[PDB]
Amino acid sequence: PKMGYANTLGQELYVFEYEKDRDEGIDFEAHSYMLPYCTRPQLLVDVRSDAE
Amino acid sequence: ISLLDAVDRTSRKAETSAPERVRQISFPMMYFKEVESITPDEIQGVRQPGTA
Repeated sequence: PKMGYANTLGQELYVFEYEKDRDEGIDFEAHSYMLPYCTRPQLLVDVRSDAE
Repeated sequence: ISLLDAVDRTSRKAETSAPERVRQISFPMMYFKEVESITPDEIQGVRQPGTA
C-alpha cells in the first residue's frame, strides 16, 4: 500500500528508505504480499511410519 | 536471534524489530618452576651402573 505502488505488479520484497525529520536518523520499511499455493493438491501426499 | 515473520493486515500498518548483544571475558594462565641442582657429592666415589 503506497502512492506509487497501486494496481501495479508486485515484487518479492519492498525495501523503503525514509529520512527522519531534521537529520535525526534513518528508518526502514520492508513489505511483502504473497501467497504460495498448489493448483493440484491431490499430488501432495504425506507419509507416516505407523499403521493405518 | 532470527525469528519468523508473523502475518499482519495491510490496512493496519503494523510490524517487528530485533535487539543485539555483546559481552567480554578474560583469561589467566598457568606457571611452572621446575628446578634442580647438581653437586660434587654425586660424582665422588660412586661407580657407574653396569660397569666394574
